[PDB]
Amino acid sequence: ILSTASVLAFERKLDPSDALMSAGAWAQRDASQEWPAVTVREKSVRGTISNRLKTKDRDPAKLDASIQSPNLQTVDVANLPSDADTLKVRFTLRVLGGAGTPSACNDAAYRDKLLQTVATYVNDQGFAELARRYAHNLANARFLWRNRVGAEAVEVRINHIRQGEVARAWRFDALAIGLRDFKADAELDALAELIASGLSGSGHVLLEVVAFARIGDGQEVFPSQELILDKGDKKGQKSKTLYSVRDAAAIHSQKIGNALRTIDTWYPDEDGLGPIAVEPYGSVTSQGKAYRQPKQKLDFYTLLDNWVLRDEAPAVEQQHYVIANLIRGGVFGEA
Amino acid sequence: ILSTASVLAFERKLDPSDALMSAGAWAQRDASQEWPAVTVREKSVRGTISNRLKTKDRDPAKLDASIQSPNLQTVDVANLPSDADTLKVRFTLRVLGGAGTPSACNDAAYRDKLLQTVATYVNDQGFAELARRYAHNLANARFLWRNRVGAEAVEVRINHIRQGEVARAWRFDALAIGLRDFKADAELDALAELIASGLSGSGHVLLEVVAFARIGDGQEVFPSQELILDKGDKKGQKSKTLYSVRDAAAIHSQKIGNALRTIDTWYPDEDGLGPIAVEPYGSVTSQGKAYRQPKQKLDFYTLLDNWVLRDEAPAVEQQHYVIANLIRGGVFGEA
Amino acid sequence: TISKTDIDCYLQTYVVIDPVSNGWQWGIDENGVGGALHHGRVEMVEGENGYFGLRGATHPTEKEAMAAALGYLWKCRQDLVAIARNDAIEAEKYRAKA
Amino acid sequence: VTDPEALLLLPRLSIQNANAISSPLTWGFPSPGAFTGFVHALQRRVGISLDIELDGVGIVCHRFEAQISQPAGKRTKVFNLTRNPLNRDGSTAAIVEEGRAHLEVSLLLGVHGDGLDDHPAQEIARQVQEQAGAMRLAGGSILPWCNERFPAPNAELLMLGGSDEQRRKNQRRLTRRLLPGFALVSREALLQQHLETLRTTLPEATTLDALLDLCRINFEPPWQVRDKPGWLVPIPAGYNALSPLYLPGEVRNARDRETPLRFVENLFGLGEWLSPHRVAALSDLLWYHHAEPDKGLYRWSTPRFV
Repeated sequence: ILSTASVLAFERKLDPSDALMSAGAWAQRDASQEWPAVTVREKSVRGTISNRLKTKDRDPAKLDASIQSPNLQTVDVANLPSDADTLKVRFTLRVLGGAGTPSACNDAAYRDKLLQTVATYVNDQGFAELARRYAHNLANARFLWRNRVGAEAVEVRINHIRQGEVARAWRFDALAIGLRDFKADAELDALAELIASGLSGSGHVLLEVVAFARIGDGQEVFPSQELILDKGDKKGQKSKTLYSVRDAAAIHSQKIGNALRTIDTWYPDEDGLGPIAVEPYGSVTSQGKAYRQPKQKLDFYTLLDNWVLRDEAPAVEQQHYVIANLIRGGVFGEA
Repeated sequence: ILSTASVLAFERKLDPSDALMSAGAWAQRDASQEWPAVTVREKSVRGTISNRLKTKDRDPAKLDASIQSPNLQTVDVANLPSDADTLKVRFTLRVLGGAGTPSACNDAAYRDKLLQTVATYVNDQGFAELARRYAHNLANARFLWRNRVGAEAVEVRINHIRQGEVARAWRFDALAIGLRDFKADAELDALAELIASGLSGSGHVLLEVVAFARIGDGQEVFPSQELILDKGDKKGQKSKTLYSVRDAAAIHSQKIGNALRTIDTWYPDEDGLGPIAVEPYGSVTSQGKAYRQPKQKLDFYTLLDNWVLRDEAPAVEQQHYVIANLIRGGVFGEA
Repeated sequence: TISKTDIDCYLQTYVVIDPVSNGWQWGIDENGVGGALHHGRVEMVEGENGYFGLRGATHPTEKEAMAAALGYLWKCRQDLVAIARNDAIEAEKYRAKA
Repeated sequence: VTDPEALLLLPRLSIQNANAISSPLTWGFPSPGAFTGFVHALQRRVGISLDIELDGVGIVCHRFEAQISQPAGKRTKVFNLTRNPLNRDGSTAAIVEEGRAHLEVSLLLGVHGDGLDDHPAQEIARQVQEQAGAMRLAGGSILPWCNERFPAPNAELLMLGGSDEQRRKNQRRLTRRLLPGFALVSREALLQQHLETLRTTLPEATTLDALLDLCRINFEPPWQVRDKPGWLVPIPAGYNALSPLYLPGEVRNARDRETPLRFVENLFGLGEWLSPHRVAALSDLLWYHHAEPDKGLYRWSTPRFV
């Protein structure tokens, strides 16, 4: 009858690291291996209230008394130095391969059918579209999240690392390569064939992705943000904590992985908003909206269940989405 | 009539220690005695929901409202340093000897028949296949569990430790020695004769096993995972802890021992699924299955109860499995 | 033949269901009086980052916080379960008598 | 009864095996009859020579440890006992369960008389403490403080103040000295008004049931426990007559044949353990006797509390 396996855990292909951000100057990007790290430091902020009032707090004497006792905070802040305008964000990406094989699966007949379905996909169309879009999200520095939104010039250098050194070095202009069109190129196709052979298992692919962003001297850079402890007084609050591995600001690894996954231009809603990150019930956190809702038949789960259990193979776009979720990994399964 | 002993406790032979993982750079593996440890640090994660819904939570307004409040965790994560591409997993292993003698056994006639049965095995065919497969699971770095799957180059160094120092030093290429074929070698057979002299009680064997793995600069290593307390909120949740002995990530000793016991290529299902760990009712919990189910006459208990009580010795593979369970240890016997 | 809910009858005095603004967070009263103000030795616990409150998840309803409390008491703390067992046995003998 | 002219403070006295069984219904801290009888024995032994009248005691209890144990699988407690000598035939004697408790109380004694003038204050304070060191307080020996950091001395506070600010000042000076404990008073008006409330709730109520209602922790449906004002313990507040008054040489096997004997029975009232700075006058909170022997009703309380 082939019901769904009760547990299905897929390991994560495309493992990035914590993206260490350091600083320096443009035209000395080629000597950027002794560049001093962007350090997370503290500063004390004070604001009046700016939030909406709920018609109980709109008394003018109460509003004046509320702005007379303001909230005093400390925030973790990371800036470039006042003699450095280029932010170097460096991580390493390891494309693993063996995407359809689960890390845990009860129903062995389901595992055989799922491996047969993914192998049917790879033989019909290998990881060529997916690797083209992953190579784009490396090529345009989408992993620079807010460090990219006002940068004068972004340049991404991607180095394929063999036995100990660079086997093949790419160098991209991340502002000519946009954040929304997965166009064709000559070097992006070479990087895409590399990531394609990595996802197929045909080779060890360890990339070193280094991105340089002309922001400006002293400007704020944006490492990934932690969550807070909140035990003491509201003056020493520590309202914002920033990530740092060892006295050096850093973006979390899964933030880089989410920006790499932003390949999904196939959702049923409009293409004017661009690609979203490949998630089951494909959801963007900022917009608060789950595209690929299960009411439409286009989430990861009804597509995977129609493809594997009852052989309703979707369109080539939706099965690109399904195999992108299998590359993404997860805990898919009931209780 | 020789009924089974109601208590039967075998002490564990092949005692490993906890596997201390430190980090550093390749091509100075030979100066890796002062390599800095891998430390288990915390990072914050936020994600939307990706698990399956149960047809009651498939309202689109409810799905959007649930992804507007995504779950906040902190997870223990262990990474290599950002200037180190090699993970050194180091433990020591003691091979004891006296495999058939139980540590607790009521029926002295059963204990006499069991010792005679095991001694008949060792006289007929010693610990020569078992030690060969244990030497393989040391030689291929199977104890590197998920630190091995994307590793560029793995090398295992096993040192026999006599009165104070290395009496005999091996060095293996753990990717040439596969994870599924127990082939033959000239150095693997010397390690097999050493583990055989340990398991037979003819000599004290203590091996210091070191395995290096080219992972990449700053990539994620995977120590063994603890279980958590679950006493508070769901934002500072601490949803994942990792094992560490003293500010230094580690794999549990029973995980290393479970990798070393993965010698069982004799289970009645298909051997193209590879070796499994030697357990009574031989079960991989990740695949949710029990090979050697008791209906087929091939679990540890019906084989032992036919070998000792009624003297129906099985084939040599199944008695290799039985003696591998006695080397494994366990609490056998009813109530 | 003393059932489980008759043991829960005397085990429920060992829990305390404190009201928070989100929901109901259960706890454990070591003196067995439901977290009384004077005679109540409530068990407070140390968590991850400065957590000093009741051991217990913030549940939406009291019916589920009390159920998680009883499940914790049945899984882990079997001395209070033996207290409630002997209380239930003495109650059954009392109704056999009076 | 009569107001104290001075207020003597015996400091923290360590009692090693005091009677934990206060009464047939209550255990714990010993009865206030023990302390009032101790202060009458202090009057009887040293007060008739200093020409003073030690009357009224305030009980503080800095430290309390009962020699109890909680048995396994039981919610309640039992008493740790002593092993008595054998019989004349060599068998173990029948065990009589007595509760022992290690106290650390400090007593405020009401002192009034003409001996306050004839003697210094520290002299009569030292004399009643050196007499109390050879005594016992609820059946337990008063540990006499050898070779610690310093011995706790006395202070006889003359309650006659020249000004009300000086009087409040040295009430504060004494309250700070007897602070880590909890003064034990008698709240019988609270017991009677709780009985009246319970009688408006349900008719035919006894104040034994109202006393129990102040003792329990009541669970209330919407669940919440019923809060209480204070600690509100049950104490034995004296005795009630069972027999008519027998003549001195008439009853058999009395203590002395010169005192009228009368079989009595406990009278359980309500107490309240409160801290000593909640009273704002330490010349209150002193436990006196009230006999009225023609009716029975031999009892102790602290009048002039509120």
